[PDB]
Amino acid sequence: VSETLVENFLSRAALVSKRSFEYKNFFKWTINTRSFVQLRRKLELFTYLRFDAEITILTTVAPDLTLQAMFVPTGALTPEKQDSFHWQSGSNASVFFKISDPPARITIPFMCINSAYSVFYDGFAGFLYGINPADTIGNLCVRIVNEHQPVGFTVTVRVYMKPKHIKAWAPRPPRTLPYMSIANANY
Amino acid sequence: VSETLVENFLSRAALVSKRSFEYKNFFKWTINTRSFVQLRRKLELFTYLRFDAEITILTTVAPDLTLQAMFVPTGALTPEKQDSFHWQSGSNASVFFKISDPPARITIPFMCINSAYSVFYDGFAGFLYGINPADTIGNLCVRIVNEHQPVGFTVTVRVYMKPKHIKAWAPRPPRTLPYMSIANANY
Amino acid sequence: GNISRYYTHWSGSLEMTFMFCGSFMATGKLILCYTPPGGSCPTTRETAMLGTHIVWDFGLQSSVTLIIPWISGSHVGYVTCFMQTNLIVPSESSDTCSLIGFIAAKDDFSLRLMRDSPDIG
Amino acid sequence: FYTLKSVKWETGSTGWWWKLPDALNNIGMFRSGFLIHVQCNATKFHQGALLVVAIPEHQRGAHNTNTSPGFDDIMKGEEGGTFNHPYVLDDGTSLACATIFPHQWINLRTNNSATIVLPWMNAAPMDFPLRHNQWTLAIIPVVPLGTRTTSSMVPITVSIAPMCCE
Amino acid sequence: FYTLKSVKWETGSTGWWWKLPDALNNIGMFRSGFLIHVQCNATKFHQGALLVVAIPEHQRGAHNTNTSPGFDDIMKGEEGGTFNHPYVLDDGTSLACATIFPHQWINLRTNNSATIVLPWMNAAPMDFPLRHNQWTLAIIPVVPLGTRTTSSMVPITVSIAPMCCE
Repeated sequence: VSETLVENFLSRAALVSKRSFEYKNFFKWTINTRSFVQLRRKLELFTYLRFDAEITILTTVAPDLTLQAMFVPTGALTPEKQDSFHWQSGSNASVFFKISDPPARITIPFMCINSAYSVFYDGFAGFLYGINPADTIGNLCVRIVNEHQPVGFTVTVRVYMKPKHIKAWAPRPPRTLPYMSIANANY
Repeated sequence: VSETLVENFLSRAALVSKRSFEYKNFFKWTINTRSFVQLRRKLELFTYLRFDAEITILTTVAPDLTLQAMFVPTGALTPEKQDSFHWQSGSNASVFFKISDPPARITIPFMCINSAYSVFYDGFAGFLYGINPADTIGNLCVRIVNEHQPVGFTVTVRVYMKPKHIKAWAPRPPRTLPYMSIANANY
Repeated sequence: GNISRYYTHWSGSLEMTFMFCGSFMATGKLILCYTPPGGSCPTTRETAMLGTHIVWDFGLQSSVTLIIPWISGSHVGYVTCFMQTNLIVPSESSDTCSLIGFIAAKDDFSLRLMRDSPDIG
Repeated sequence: FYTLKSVKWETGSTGWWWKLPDALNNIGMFRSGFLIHVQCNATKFHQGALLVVAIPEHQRGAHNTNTSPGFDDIMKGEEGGTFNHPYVLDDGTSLACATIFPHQWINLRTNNSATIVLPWMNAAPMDFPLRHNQWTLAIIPVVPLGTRTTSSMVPITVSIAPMCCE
Repeated sequence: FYTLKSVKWETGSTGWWWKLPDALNNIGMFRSGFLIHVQCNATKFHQGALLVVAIPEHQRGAHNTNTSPGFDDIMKGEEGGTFNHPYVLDDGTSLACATIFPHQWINLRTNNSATIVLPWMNAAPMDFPLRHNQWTLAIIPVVPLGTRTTSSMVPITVSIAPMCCE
């Protein structure tokens, strides 16, 4: 059966983030995949897995505006103001795309230092419970590149993720009680 | 003669649905093919057949609006409000297309659990006459994805269907009296 | 169950395994009547011997394997039990015993169309 | 081939969990292949069942709050904690689906021994044994015991032997 | 392979008899080779013996009168009667010489199972199954049971399977 393979079981390409901004001015979203409880529960079934991202950014506005989307891996600095000199740095993946074009697409390869992502980490960092310092990937910062037109803007950004090239290890029983937070697995 | 084959006899690609909406807000059309009496009578000639859909959605408005068209198969839930969380689910086929682009196209494979669609069903479900529960395919829900501009909109949607890869079984005599309803074959 | 809420079409043979957990000494018999969906579930024992049943005796055997014939899910079957004889235990062990039921699909179990789950909010 | 302190299983008892790298850390130590032997003893008159399971990367969760657990609640060490809620395994995963992990059944009618060999299972080839709990050996009494009188001791003893620790 | 209702054997119990063609008649039916499996169950602490015997053409006799028995006293059917006087087998033939028929001994110290295969035994090749009781399965407790307390249930269950009925 070609349907039930794990490479086909986790390739849904669902939404993860949707946060608009009105014309702080730039959108910064962490890459943690524990955003929606629909996708989070499907990743609870496996202990260790390994994949790549394939980010797609869809943008609609309420006009020939140009958008920059920069990916920043872990360890490098993240910008705090829109016109900062971190945006001009070329040691990180940036993509420049308009609104009128079809939406942008970029894939992010496997960047843990171990052999796989550790979904569950029964251990401590330094000295925190359940935080593996080699697990996190980075964050993508999306700003606009224009002088602002003093009219009514509403720029809404949607981000989609298709994890492909899946490999899985050690299946685990699913979660039946609803979540309390996204930091840990309370009930 | 290449003209009169059944694969060429039912490949007309006619219109099935056309219902606009003015700026409830989203368009939900069932996939039953018994919409127009021109196409319905050509399907009366066969008992069992098997095909795929090849939906094309053509959209004209009376402006850089983005449209989402989601296909929902049978058994899954259908949304009732435009911003519902069923639209964010990724376990169903969605397509995002603009107006300025050429119109969208998506094909829907054969999804009955039997070997063919039963056009005529002399039997009952549970306990209804002429309703086969494995016959129906699903429905496509078309919403818009924008904050509404407070001006005069008139968005009209047309849906076309080209049934291809046809196989037919058991030819039947055509219908001569006009129809009463679309639930059954009264006269 | 928790896997096949994701998919919406299923077909395959199931296997059930029961297990007794009383003391060493205790004996007694049980019967396990299976009923197809075309027949009603028998609430009396004398009609329950008509259907497919097996006489299980804890004592001689501590476990049992029951094969379910397969049927696809299209739009229901029952596995019931009956106390055959009265349980006899010695004076030293406790009277109350226990049963535990297991379930596992066979290798012809198949899934077709993927959808979202209604199990979690 | 170390042995731990024997625990007493009664009717009111509700489970036990050790963290394997840690619980064995405080005995004469500082690629590891764990071997675990669990043996209880009872007469023919007792009755009841257990469930010896070895859950990898078992991340606990605090009951009915938002605070993550601390250093002392997680790494108790060599004593072994107790499940506050065994039916949901202290994280919401059901006990009914817990047989996916390597497990054996101690049913006091049939046998009273279980043995699980645990291989090295970590993404990195090295590991910090002071900051990481690799496995979690957990026993859970499913069917509690019972005699004509009150409950008995029926002591349970866990014996752990690693191979090639460094 | 049908099973009958389980009977309860106590100290005061005194025997049981089924008529084989008839007692099996009222379950889903209308050359027959009968197979009979009899199994009781007890612990090691019980004690006592039985005598499973299958008497052909067993003609009963009414106690201390001249009236022949009737339709309801003979063909009770699927419940099985009880011996009024097991020592004389309700006809005057002694129980001490009753081992000439095919029989097995259920002695609760040694075993608790007996199995007798009964062949077709009639002068005529055909038989009227509504008007003729071919065999009579009879169990007789010779040595009654006993514990320190009062008597126990020790249930007995008869399982009958024919072959080639018509």
